[PDB]
Amino acid sequence: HMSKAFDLVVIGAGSGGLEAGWNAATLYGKRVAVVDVQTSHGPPFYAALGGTCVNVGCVPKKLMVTGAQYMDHLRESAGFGWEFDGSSVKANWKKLIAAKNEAVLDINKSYEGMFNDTEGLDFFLGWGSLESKNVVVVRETADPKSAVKERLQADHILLATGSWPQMPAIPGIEHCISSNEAFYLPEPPRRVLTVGGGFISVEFAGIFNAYKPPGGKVTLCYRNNLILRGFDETIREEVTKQLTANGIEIMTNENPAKVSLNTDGSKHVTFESGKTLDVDVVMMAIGRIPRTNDLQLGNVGVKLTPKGGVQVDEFSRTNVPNIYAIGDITDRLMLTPVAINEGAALVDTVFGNKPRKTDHTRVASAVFSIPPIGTCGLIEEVAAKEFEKVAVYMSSFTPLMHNISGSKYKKFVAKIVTNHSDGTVLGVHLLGDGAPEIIQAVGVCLRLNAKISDFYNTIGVHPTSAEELCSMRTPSYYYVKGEKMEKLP
Amino acid sequence: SKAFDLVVIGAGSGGLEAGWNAATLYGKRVAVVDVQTSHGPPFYAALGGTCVNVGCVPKKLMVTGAQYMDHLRESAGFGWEFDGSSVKANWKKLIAAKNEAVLDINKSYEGMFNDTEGLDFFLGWGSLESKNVVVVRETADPKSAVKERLQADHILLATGSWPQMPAIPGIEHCISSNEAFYLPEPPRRVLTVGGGFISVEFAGIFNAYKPPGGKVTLCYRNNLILRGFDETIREEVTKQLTANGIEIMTNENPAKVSLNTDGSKHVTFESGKTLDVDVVMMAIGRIPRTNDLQLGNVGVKLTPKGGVQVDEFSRTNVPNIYAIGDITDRLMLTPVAINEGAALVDTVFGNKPRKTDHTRVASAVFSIPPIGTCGLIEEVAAKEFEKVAVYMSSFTPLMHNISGSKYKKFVAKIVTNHSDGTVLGVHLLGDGAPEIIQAVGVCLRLNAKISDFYNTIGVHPTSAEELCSMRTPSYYYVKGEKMEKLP
Ligand SMILES: Cc1cc2nc3c(=O)[nH]c(=O)nc-3n(C[C@H](O)[C@H](O)[C@H](O)COP(=O)(O)OP(=O)(O)OC[C@H]3O[C@@H](n4cnc5c(N)ncnc54)[C@H](O)[C@@H]3O)c2cc1C
Ligand SMILES: Cc1cc2nc3c(=O)[nH]c(=O)nc-3n(C[C@H](O)[C@H](O)[C@H](O)COP(=O)(O)OP(=O)(O)OC[C@H]3O[C@@H](n4cnc5c(N)ncnc54)[C@H](O)[C@@H]3O)c2cc1C
Ligand SMILES: CN1CCN(C(=O)Nc2ccccc2)CC1
Ligand SMILES: CN1CCN(C(=O)Nc2ccccc2)CC1
Ligand SMILES: [Br-]
Ligand SMILES: [Br-]
Ligand SMILES: [Br-]
Ligand SMILES: [Br-]
Repeated sequence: HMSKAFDLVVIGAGSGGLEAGWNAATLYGKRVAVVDVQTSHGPPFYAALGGTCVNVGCVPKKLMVTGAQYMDHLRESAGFGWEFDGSSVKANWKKLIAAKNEAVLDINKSYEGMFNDTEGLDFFLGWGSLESKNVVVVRETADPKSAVKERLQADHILLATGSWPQMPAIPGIEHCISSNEAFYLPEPPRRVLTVGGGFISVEFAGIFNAYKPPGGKVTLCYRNNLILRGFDETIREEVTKQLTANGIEIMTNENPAKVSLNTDGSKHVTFESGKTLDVDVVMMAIGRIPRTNDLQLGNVGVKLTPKGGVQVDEFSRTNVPNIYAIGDITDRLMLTPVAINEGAALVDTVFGNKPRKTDHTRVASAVFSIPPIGTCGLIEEVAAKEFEKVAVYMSSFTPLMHNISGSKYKKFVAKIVTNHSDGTVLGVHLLGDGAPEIIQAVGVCLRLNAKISDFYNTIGVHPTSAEELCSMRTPSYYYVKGEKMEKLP
Repeated sequence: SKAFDLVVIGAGSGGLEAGWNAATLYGKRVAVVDVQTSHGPPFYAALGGTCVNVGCVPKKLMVTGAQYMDHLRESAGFGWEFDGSSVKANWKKLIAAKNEAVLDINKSYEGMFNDTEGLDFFLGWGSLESKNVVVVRETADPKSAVKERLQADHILLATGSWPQMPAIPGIEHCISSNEAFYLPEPPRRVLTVGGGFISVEFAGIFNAYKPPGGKVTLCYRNNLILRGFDETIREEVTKQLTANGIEIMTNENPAKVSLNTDGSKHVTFESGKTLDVDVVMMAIGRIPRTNDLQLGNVGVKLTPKGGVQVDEFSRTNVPNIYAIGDITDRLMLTPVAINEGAALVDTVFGNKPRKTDHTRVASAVFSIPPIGTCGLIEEVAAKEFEKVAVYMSSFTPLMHNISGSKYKKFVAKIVTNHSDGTVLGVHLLGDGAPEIIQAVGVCLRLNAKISDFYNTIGVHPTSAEELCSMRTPSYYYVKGEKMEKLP
């Protein structure tokens, strides 16, 4: 049996790796091999062909949040005249999980067929690692002593293996799960603790809250004072209130110290403070770390950053000339469309004689909390460090429909942050139904260097939430040399 | 007799914007006239305007209510179980909640008048007595009792529009959207007449709240509903309305309506076909509301179509008399009337002329599912530009393969000047489309090109990211003719 040779070998058939591989083969006629550890979703390795987003990430979690939203819809419908037997309502988690599994598997199968049909784009099943500057080895397991399935000669090598959940080293950590296992729970937990203040903890808190059996309770804990670091602070505070209003208990300034099993098999959590909580599931969502351990990067000398991700320049190049890295493995912005963009730019540069680097600024993104967040660009306290004068335009109100629905706690927040010296829009931050859909074209605006006057001159679409972005002409307040104040001096 | 800088006839979308801005931003003395202080019969529109009282605001609440018919059925695919036989749609509860919200807005505008210096409200019917005198009378009759005589340096006509009713035998047994907002019971069988957004939106409202055995029919005299919107979307919304149980009768037009002994209506179409319904709602158009203004007293000129004629700065032919909003018979949208009112006041009472831009105005249809659009449709672009490219994406979103509403294709189209990539129009059909389109309207004011969309990083997973995923045209227009490939 002989080794096979390629222009490009991609380790990791995920969001970025598949974009790079497909573009290299179909746009530029190169011979490409792509390596992944599993052909469809789930245990044992969870991620698989298609990547983390497709298998245990954006795609299934969005379907599950959509399912969770129906708890709100069913209740809110009564204000509009809908009547039905409320005591008959049940949330069948097994049906949700089965429908999600079938959708993800359909995507898996379609990716499998792309490889069969596409000239110069081949898929190899196994664990990829670096043997030398121009040889990728594919083994049966992540153990470098496991059997060799293939050796792939490569002129160019792309590392795109993504990330993995981080688990804290506390006694009893073996009684806990991550988001990977959450996607496959046989039954919805009656009592669950989600640990972490980031988007995965918050999103799963919403999902469990809707599907919990009778008498259930969802608790989210976070070790610092206010969840969702990195997002607009008004929105951080409001999401906390609206989660609380829908029955989720938020424990800030708390952190698990150990976990043990009660005699009935439930989990007994003791926090560093000495508080205790009995739950049926502990889901850790305290961060994700780049997946570099299994690549054997020492064999070729690829440098990692202090944080632990592959060091890259603006063109995704490592310190080894023909070896590149994109996506979560670079430990920067961990978003699927950023990995895809980096992959396309890399391939245009290397094989297309059209150099291009990814712009990591002004990236629009969302949190599918209930209600959701959409954001693009800088938060005001960051802007205040860079610009002498910052203006903040802010509208916050319960929309009229939620005065009828009964969910009066659902305040919509729209904020625009500007460089007041010239009006340029530095960031836009939204909380409320539709926010992830509204924010997409906002990203186009910011890439075109829109000013606040460009928004205000635009005629609103009425009645919408989005029109609030086009009706703000006077700052709510300012930052002058870093200092917050209602008026300029 | 009382003296004012500005007298506004019509306390509506544009008239309230103009009056409030004149008083608070320019310190002027302002009087505003309307015929009713709160919503509903007998005059329907009132303080706040058509949008507030019998327009955008209440109809959006009722469309939201109607969407729950879809949400309840679609929840099942995501594991929600309940007793489907127990579901019923209480129209009376919907109407009462709508009435309370509108009334709250009416009261809010009252207090705005009580709280604002130099801004006064007068109840009654305004007309032009002379070039600088506005008379307020008890009724629309120009011989009813005078209540006020208002002299004005400047007069603003802002009386809006009114439903058009065809001259057919039995038209008196039909209603318009005005009465639809106040029906005591949801009609079991209803015919909505017209192909425009009001007919389409009410068809979806009635379809969700109809009692058992009910049926909604929409008829339209030409071949395809929603003229002026993107053709792909006109066809798809036809298909998706049909998929939800609405009967679309194209190339049909009522010729007469008669009374049945049980109180229902017998409609006879020009083709000879007949249909018995409980309610016939006419939504074939709205026309400028000019008859009660006595424009003959001063000589304000109308267009052949019946709008008050204006220049780009909303000026009539009579100096110091202006017109904005639906009475000018242009774009009949609330945000446009607001923009015109503010531009007018900035011009007259400030030192910077401003004119409203009527191009690239984003708008929506709250059909189920809804439409969002901004800018030119491809056949209008093809007449103005030598080379037009159309970028098209149309698919059923993954969630609706699970929900069971597989008919709900999302449609996204981008129309460009292919000579330089400039985006000329964007057209959307699907959940969230009115919200997605708003910032697209900002993009078109930054001369966005298709590559500006495609080079922007998407937000995933959303429907909106489709707008940033389209690189290659689906087809073209060259010198006005449609073709798949360039020549
Ligand atoms: C729960 C969750 C929700 C998320 N939601 C969103 C969202 O809504 N929006 C968003 O933009 N992002 C979201 N993300 C992030 C998104 O999933 C990642 O940013 C994106 O998938 C990273 O792409 P990538 O190409 O770096 O790697 P991935 O898509 O992770 O692909 C890496 C692949 O490498 C394979 N692999 C690993 N090691 C090896 C090896 N040695 N040999 C061969 N193959 C290997 C893995 O099996 C995997 O398939 C979410 C993530 C999670 C965990
Ligand atoms: C069913 C329906 C739905 C709509 N939905 C939308 C939508 O979703 N979005 C949108 O943008 N637009 C919508 N519109 C259009 C919108 O309502 C109008 O464009 C807007 O209200 C017109 O503003 P205006 O200032 O011209 O007049 P209006 O807001 O109509 O106000 C005119 C006022 O003048 C008063 N008046 C009339 N004659 C006299 C007189 N002689 N003396 C004193 N007062 C008088 C009337 O009582 C009324 O209050 C809708 C319209 C309808 C009918
Ligand atoms: C221009 N916008 C209009 C909407 N809006 C509100 O204040 N709305 C509102 C609705 C119901 C109760 C309270 C407030 C913000 C400004
Ligand atoms: C970039 N987009 C992604 C979405 N998309 C689809 O076709 N969606 C789809 C729907 C159901 C099953 C499979 C795919 C168009 C292209
Ligand atoms: Br279950
Ligand atoms: Br401005
Ligand atoms: Br018609
Ligand atoms: Br037609």
